[PDB]
Amino acid sequence: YTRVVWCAVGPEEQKKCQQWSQQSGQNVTCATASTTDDCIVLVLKGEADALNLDGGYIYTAGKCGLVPVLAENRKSSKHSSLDCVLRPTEGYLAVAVVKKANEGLTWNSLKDKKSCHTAVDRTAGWNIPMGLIVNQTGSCAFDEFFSQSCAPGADPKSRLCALCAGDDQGLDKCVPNSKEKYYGYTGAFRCLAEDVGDVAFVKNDTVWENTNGESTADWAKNLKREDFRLLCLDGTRKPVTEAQSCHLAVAPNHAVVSRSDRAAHVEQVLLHQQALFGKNGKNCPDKFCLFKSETKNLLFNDNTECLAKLGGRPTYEEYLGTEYVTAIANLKKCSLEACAF
Ligand SMILES: *[C@@H]1O[C@H](CO)[C@@H](O[C@@H]2O[C@H](CO)[C@@H](O[C@H]3O[C@H](CO)[C@@H](O[C@@H]4O[C@H](CO)[C@@H](O)[C@H](O)[C@@H]4O)[C@H](O)[C@@H]3O)[C@H](O)[C@H]2NC(C)=O)[C@H](O)[C@H]1NC(C)=O
Ligand SMILES: *[C@H]1O[C@H](CO)[C@@H](O[C@@H]2O[C@H](CO)[C@@H](O[C@@H]3O[C@H](CO)[C@@H](O)[C@H](O)[C@@H]3O)[C@H](O)[C@H]2NC(C)=O)[C@H](O)[C@H]1NC(C)=O
Ligand SMILES: *[C@@H]1O[C@H](CO)[C@@H](O)[C@H](O)[C@H]1NC(C)=O
Ligand SMILES: OC1[C@@H](O)OC[C@H](O)[C@H]1O
Ligand SMILES: [Fe+3]
Ligand SMILES: [Zn+2]
Ligand SMILES: [Zn+2]
Repeated sequence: YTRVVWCAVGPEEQKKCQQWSQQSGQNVTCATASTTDDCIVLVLKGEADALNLDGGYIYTAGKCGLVPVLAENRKSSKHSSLDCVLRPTEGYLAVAVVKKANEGLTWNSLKDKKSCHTAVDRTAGWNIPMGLIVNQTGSCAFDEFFSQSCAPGADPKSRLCALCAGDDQGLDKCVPNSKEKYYGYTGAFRCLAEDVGDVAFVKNDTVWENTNGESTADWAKNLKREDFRLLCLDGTRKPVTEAQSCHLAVAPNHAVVSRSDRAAHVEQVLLHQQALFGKNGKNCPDKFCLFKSETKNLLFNDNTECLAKLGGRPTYEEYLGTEYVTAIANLKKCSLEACAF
């Protein structure tokens, strides 16, 4: 009962979880699902306790009663005096990236180019970029804006899945979990890295993390930031250092969600867990680090300083904010009081 059940999405996270489970003398245990949605279901049922989510899935979750608990927080130059765990969360920039070498490509010349998405329903990989394209286009036929794409979660037999590749054998094509080569921030960015697609929808941290020898993965080894460009809304191309003035929007940090009749207990065990395998714990670098997955953002993003406390005891709408909630609303009608299960 001081014991928490985590929901691991996919085989790779199942493995980083069972590892965490050992180091905890099992104050943590794992449930496994092949997709984030099933993970949400397991939690509803009470068969699992929590998982960390991109704001896109939180929205879904909140309709079915789960609640924000703790948020991922990364390093800041403002809000420095404050400890991490109490520090306000800053959010992240949803950017759109292209290869510099690919001149002329602009936000205005994207109809029919090739896209790389983190997955369906996520914030920077989907709901932000598609909400805009649907919204400037007057259409809902957004499945027809990109001749070809990789968008984990969409129907395999569709064009949206044409650009994806499955694990080592080209099995599990387009599944919305890391087993897919082009799944999530890094997959999506590799997708452009290797010139599979013309554009990629990821967060800003992603470009910086896999370039100029930061990633050490063989596909990111020789990647050099200057070879990339951000596409702005005013149809302009700025270096990746201008993220602040050339972003599509800022997004709510991913966060741990749970059931309300559970929140308090997930929180308590977690801060303790965080104190031990977190950024400066009795056992991170020696025995086990909760935020190290090796450039693969397994369970938590790899750039998490710590899981922060919230503040006003958010209800997800507030946690996600009225801007974002609407962006998601006008978009899902193209498919409002709800759940989704
Ligand atoms: C886009 O997203 C990127 C990725 O998150 C942001 O870039 C990072 O910004 C941080 C603060 O804004 C930089 O962080 C600090 O803390 C570290 C150490 O505590 C400092 O130094 C390290 O020094 C060694 C030796 O040179 C190197 O290994 C490291 O690369 C680092 O330089 C650093 O001085 C700073 O005080 C962080 O370094 C930086 N990360 C990278 C890879 O550049 C970026 O701000 C964000 N942009 C926007 C507009 O939001
Ligand atoms: C494209 O679809 C709609 C069309 O407008 C966009 O939503 C609009 O977003 C703005 C800002 O969220 C809303 O304005 C707000 O009004 C409220 C009162 O309702 C006020 O409290 C706020 O201060 C703010 O000014 C506007 O009402 C809203 N309209 C609708 C119908 O949602 C949507 O965001 C667009 N999608 C994207 C991705 O840009
Ligand atoms: C297991 O939980 C109890 C309660 O906090 C605690 O005594 C102990 O530190 C935990 N063990 C580990 C390895 O976290
Ligand atoms: O709910 C909100 C919040 O908590 O932060 C500022 C926002 O703009 C908003 O919509
Ligand atoms: Fe995200
Ligand atoms: Zn802005
Ligand atoms: Zn409130």
